[PDB]
Amino acid sequence: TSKKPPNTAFRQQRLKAWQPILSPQSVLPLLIFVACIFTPIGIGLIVSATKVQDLTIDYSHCDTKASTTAFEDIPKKYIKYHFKSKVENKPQWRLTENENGEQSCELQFEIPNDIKKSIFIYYKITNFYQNHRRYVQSFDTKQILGEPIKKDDLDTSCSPIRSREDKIIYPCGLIANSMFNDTFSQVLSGIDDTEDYNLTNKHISWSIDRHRFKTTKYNASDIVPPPNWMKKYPDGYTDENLPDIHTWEEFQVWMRTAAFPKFYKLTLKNESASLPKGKYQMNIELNYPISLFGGTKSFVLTTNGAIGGRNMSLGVLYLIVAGLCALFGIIFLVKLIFQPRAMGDHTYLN
Amino acid sequence: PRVIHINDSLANSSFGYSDNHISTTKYNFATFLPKFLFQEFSKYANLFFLCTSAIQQVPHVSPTNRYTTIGTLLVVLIVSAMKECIEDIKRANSDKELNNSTAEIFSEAHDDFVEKRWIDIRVGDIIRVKSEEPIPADTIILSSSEPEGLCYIETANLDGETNLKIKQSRVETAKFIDVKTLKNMNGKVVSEQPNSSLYTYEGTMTLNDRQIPLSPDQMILRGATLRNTAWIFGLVIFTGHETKLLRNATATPIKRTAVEKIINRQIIALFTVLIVLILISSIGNVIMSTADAKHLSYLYLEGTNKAGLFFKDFLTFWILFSNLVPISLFVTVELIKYYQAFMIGSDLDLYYEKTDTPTVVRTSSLVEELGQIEYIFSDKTGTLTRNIMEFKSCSIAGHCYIDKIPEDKTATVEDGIEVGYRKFDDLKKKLNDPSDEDSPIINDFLTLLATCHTVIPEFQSDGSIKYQAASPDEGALVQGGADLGYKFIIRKPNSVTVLLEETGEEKEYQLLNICEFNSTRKRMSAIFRFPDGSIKLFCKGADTVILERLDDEANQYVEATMRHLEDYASEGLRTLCLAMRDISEGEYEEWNSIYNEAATTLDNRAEKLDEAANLIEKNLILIGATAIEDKLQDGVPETIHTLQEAGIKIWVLTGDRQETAINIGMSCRLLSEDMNLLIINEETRDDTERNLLEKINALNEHQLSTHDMNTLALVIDGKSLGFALEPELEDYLLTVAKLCKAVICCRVSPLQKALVVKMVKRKSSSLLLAIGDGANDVSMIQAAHVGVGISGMEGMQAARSADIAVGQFKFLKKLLLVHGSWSYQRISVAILYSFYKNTALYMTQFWYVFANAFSGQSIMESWTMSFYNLFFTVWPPFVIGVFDQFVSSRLLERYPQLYKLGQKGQFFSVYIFWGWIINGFFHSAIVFIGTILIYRYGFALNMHGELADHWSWGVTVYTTSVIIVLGKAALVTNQWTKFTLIAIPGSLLFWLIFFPIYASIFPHANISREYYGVVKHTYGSGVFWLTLIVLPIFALVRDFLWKYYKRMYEPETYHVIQEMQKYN
Ligand SMILES: CCCCC/C=C/C/C=C\C/C=C\C/C=C\CCCC(=O)O[C@H](COC(=O)CCCCCCCCCCCCCCCCC)COP(=O)(O)O[C@@H]1[C@H](O)[C@@H](O)[C@H](OP(=O)(O)O)[C@@H](O)[C@H]1O
Ligand SMILES: CCCCCCCCCCCCCCCCCC(=O)OC[C@@H](COP(=O)(O)OC[C@@H](N)C(=O)O)OC(=O)CCCCCCCCCCCCCCC
Ligand SMILES: *[C@@H]1O[C@H](CO)[C@@H](O[C@@H]2O[C@H](CO)[C@@H](O[C@@H]3O[C@H](CO)[C@@H](O)[C@H](O)[C@@H]3O)[C@H](O)[C@H]2NC(C)=O)[C@H](O)[C@H]1NC(C)=O
Ligand SMILES: *[C@@H]1O[C@H](CO)[C@@H](O[C@@H]2O[C@H](CO)[C@@H](O)[C@H](O)[C@H]2NC(C)=O)[C@H](O)[C@H]1NC(C)=O
Ligand SMILES: *[C@@H]1O[C@H](CO)[C@@H](O)[C@H](O)[C@H]1NC(C)=O
Ligand code: ALF
Ligand SMILES: [Mg+2]
Repeated sequence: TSKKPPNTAFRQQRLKAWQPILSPQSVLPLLIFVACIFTPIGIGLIVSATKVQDLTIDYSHCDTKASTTAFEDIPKKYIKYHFKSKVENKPQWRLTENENGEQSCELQFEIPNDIKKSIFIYYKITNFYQNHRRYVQSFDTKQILGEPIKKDDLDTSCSPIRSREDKIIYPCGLIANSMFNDTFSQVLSGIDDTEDYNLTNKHISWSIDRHRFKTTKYNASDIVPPPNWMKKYPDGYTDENLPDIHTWEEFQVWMRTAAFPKFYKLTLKNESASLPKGKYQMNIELNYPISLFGGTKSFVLTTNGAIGGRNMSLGVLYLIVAGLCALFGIIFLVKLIFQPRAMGDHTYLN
Repeated sequence: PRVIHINDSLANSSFGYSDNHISTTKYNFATFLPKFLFQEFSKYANLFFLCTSAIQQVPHVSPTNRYTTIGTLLVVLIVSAMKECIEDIKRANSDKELNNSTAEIFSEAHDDFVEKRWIDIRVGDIIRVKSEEPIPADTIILSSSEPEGLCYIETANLDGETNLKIKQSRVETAKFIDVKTLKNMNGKVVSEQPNSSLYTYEGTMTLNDRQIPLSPDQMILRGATLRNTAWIFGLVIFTGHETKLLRNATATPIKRTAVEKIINRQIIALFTVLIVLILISSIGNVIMSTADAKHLSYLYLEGTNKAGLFFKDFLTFWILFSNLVPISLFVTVELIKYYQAFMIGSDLDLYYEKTDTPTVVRTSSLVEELGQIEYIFSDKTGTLTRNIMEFKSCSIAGHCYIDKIPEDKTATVEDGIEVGYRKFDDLKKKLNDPSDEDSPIINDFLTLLATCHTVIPEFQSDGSIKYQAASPDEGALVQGGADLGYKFIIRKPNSVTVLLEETGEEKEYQLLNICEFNSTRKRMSAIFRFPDGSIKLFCKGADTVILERLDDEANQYVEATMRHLEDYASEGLRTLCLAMRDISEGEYEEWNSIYNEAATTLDNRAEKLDEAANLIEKNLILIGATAIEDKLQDGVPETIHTLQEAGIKIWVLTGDRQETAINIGMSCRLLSEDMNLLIINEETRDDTERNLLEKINALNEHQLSTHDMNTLALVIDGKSLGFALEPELEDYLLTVAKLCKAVICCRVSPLQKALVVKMVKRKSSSLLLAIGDGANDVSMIQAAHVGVGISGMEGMQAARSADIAVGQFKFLKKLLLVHGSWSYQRISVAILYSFYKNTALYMTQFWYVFANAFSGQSIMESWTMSFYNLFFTVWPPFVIGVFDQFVSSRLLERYPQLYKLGQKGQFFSVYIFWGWIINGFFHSAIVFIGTILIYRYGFALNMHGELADHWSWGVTVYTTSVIIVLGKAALVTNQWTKFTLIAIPGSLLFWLIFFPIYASIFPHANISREYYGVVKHTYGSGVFWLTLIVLPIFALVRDFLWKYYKRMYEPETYHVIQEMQKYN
């Protein structure tokens, strides 16, 4: 017995096993348990999503539709809101224009109840492909850290926006070249005995972006702004116009690309107190044109919930699963009771 | 007509004959790659991987690494190449070992026989073959050490049996004994062209001025082996690849299984689907880039050329979507098949502890066929029958004696004529005392046993004498007389010496004349002279010839012997009747002159001698009858019965004659007495055609009842099968063979054993298995879909040339019922699942091309997409295709009909494949839609207003897809051992512990710099956990409910068997 195979449970394929069987003695109780545990979760999630009160104003087309003189009411196809009470006066808007030609949109809305919760101010963009293949990778990760990268050592992913007139462009790529540059006034001006609501701009992007985004080490005589930053920095950078992208948190927020053509970007927030009921006003500088991409930029004022925002999809999916399980459990139970199988243990065709 | 000169080799070599060069190697160092790469890239997965790796090398199209696919391709190609090189080296070693044989050629220089090698033996070299050395080439014998050119040759290679074949030289050329006279003879031999028919030969040999004919009585083939002869002189006619042995052999073809032929068409379909997806995406991309030229100005689109962008997005989408045909599947299938072969060759119930030779699977890539076999072609001796014939019973003086008496009829009832069984001890007790009347008949019987034969004994160094008999029945009769006490010893010419162990005295008998055995006579007569000076005639033969020639007034035991031949024939044993007679001197002096009258007529010798002998067999006295059994292996009838219950047709191709094949078929319960045997023994083409027409016309006219169909068998002769395989008479033989229950083919050359298999596999679409032993059926093993060789025995040519090697026949049951079916149920699933878990992920990459303007952006990091098929989805396929048993072994052995579940292909086909693919598409779409609905505007986190992004969502998609495929794997398994418990939940825990570690270290090392804050924005949020809990259940509820319904209200056969196993 030299070449005799071993006599072990593994080698002989007789391991200790456990064969499960799908029996109505254990499948129907499983469906009952699923339908009993998924309906409370779905109800809780839908309640938590409904408990979120917010407001949204599509301030696009404020150039032509809004009135220059006095306030006119915004059309209904641009306003959305969800509060615990009714709104007596609908939001309105006005178009202010300075002497040099720069315009601004002044929105005037009303909060009917005290929102004893943290307030957040986002801007919403649509039909903007932040996830295009030619657009996600187009940025140099070394200049973000501040390293004075030479011209030849510059990444090729910025190929169209990579150096101009024999000068290096400091913010590489197309992600920084096309940046949303509409400025929200960092205060909600209260109108008629309404106190001002002071927002803030610090601590907005991820806690890791305030660690990788560091002040550049370049010198201004080497770098030149992108083609779409020339209006803010005419005739190139200087020793004072050079920005430090360590505290420029709007740049950090914009660089973190989104996954869908319709996305939010945090711009302002307040978490110290609530805003009581009353009429408020927000001024928005109109710099970024929507004819560049063909979408709709909007101002959004929200709060925070257990799942973030007002979204019913999670509770709806929980309820769909619970309902399907309960329905098929009832169907199988009645088919079992009114029509017994009676298959037989020794009933076979071999 | 091949003309050959006998002496001058340099004169006959001008025609350009062979040079005894044999070649069993396919590849050489000058054309190894141009053929290996051609046979490797003749598949479809190899071409697909080659195209993918060639396209992936350009820079601006690859989202993943460029060296992984081509690296694994080169690795597997190197493995296959080195395996092929090892096999070719194994073949070349045997070829060189056979080529380095020391021959003896008659050189004219030395004018004597020198010791050269088998190579350079040209046509015409008068060679000398010594005692037991094999024959170098096709040689016509000229002389031998025997007095009249006689010689014995074993033909275990060109046939299957070890019985000595008689050859003899012509009377005009059997006088050249010394070598110094060989230089005197001359002439020329006109022979036939090189053919493959073994038992036929024709030609002429012209010496000085007189010519002599030739016949297979003089032709010696290359596969023979001289025995019981000191030396023979042979003139070579055929050599090398022109001999009738190695001209019929064929090369080794490439064997493909049915699963491979289904996988090829599945790959074609998947390639068409891939082309459809690529075309759709590229058309969408170009249409969008042409239409929205104004709204896409923030991307700085070039727009210089349309083709310059189209023929690039084509490649990008190819590389993005080519994961539908992965290579991890094509390496895991090979690993699973190798591990399955290892598991098959590791079972105790397939281990033969007599020769200590367990079974070994020498080709794993065919184990999947072990579950879908429909025919079985088998050779008789060695596989079914052990080459051991045994004298079992004798019946003398109206009694009957065996050694091992069974207890069913040990009590001899003495119902008038004595019927029953008595011991050999009581035979020796009625032999010992002289007072009994039958003792002169008993010893005359035992001398007819120990003297009438033609066995050549030989001694060994141990002293145990081995008998070399030209027929195994005469050898079993000699051994039956030998273990009874009458040992047969040294045989000189014209006398026989017998050693008697009863008394201790050594007798001797003067052999006067023997008449040879004939199938027309079925007799054998031998007149002898005794130490008494008396002349006695001994005669053995069948009862149907000698029972006409008795004196019923003289003998008194005919009624006992005919009933003993009737209960002997009721067990299928071969029987012979023994007769004797004292003769006088005057009739012997006349019959000697009648025998020399038959010696005078050389014009007629087949007809004259035997009927000149029949002058003296006008009257005989019957002694009794004998019974020789041909014992089979253990478990042969049970395995035949089980394999016929499981729905497998069993044929028997053998090189023996017809009667012994029919007897073996009757003994192993493969045939029966009620089975109408359609025997076709015609000798010409038109006669075989007429016979086949008569058979088919008599069969199709009557109604084919189930009893008539079951009780019908076919028996073909080799000379008739040589015509029944022509393109014309092929369909007739095929349609008359499929109606029968068992087919037997007799006198079949090694080439026809493969021609029959080729015909059956061409004229049908069924899988074939051929089990055999020895070398003659090697060509058979090469032709069948699966080959099995009997190992543990001497001359294991089949065990080396076959795909599987077994100890004996009785294992072929468990190799096919359990290990055969299991395999087919395992690997099949292990393939389908491998086409599922892959698609169910990468199809997300398709549903995303509508959300990014048909760009081609992926939603996961390249390294994670690579680790998907390496660390988290590799163990379920192995634990499904190795350690999964859908039904127990004892229930597979008890219900053979379950084998048919794999015989018709009810586990792997195009329909179930498309079902799995569509289920993968459905799961992918569900995951994508649910994830994009939960993460609407990225506002899904409750951490101070911070939002998610691209990678924090791709991670959730990846985790959900992994959990879903693991749940599907858990639903597919039947039994949950330990490897299944740590292979499906184990991968989930592995990923859930590996992601936080990989995303909190490798970003610091500039390896996948996207996961810098994903751990906190995923593992630190509740929406991630809630999605992980609610989406896989939503995706698997349909499969759970359909499984419950299918197993409850519409079960299959194996479902019922599993329900039996679970409770009982
Ligand atoms: C809304 C949520 C819905 C949840 C509930 C829905 C229920 C109905 C779903 C679909 C309706 C359509 C058909 C339903 C009606 C019948 C289902 C036929 C089921 C069927 O035999 O074939 C199956 C394919 O299964 C799908 O292909 C299943 C997929 C069905 C096709 C769906 C169409 C996909 C098209 C792409 C969608 C893209 C969406 C568009 C998104 C675009 C976004 C841009 C095959 O896999 P299977 O594992 O079950 O095979 C079984 C099973 O393994 C087991 O019972 C048996 O072995 P054992 O007993 O020994 O274990 C085995 O012999 C076999 O019977
Ligand atoms: C935590 C405790 C447990 C930890 C265990 C961790 C698991 C260890 C890991 C054990 C796994 C054992 C092999 C099981 C299959 C492995 C995956 C595979 O083989 O797939 C090839 C390719 C993936 O290709 P793809 O994703 O399917 O598609 C194409 C896609 N890349 C594209 O861009 O197109 O992989 C690679 O290239 C890198 C690895 C090369 C391995 C080469 C084979 C080894 C042979 C080995 C042969 C060995 C000898 C065999 C004979 C004895
Ligand atoms: C805020 O962002 C928008 C969006 O990029 C900026 O608008 C773009 O500003 C650049 C810079 O001047 C303009 O480029 C110029 O275009 C004219 C042709 O109209 C060309 O002759 C100049 O040489 C220069 O290339 C660009 O047209 C303009 N619009 C678009 C759709 O790109 C805007 O300047 C930014 N404002 C601030 C204050 O940052
Ligand atoms: C959030 O908003 C509240 C309400 O405006 C801020 O509280 C007031 O902040 C201003 C500015 O310093 C003070 O003059 C007021 O006295 C504060 N209110 C009270 C009742 O004392 C709060 O500072 C804001 N938190 C931020 C911006 O982080
Ligand atoms: C509060 O709001 C007023 C008016 O908008 C502003 O002048 C003041 O600076 C704000 N407080 C702080 C601390 O910024
Ligand atoms: F052993 Al055989 F024909 F009987 F090859
Ligand atoms: Mg054999």
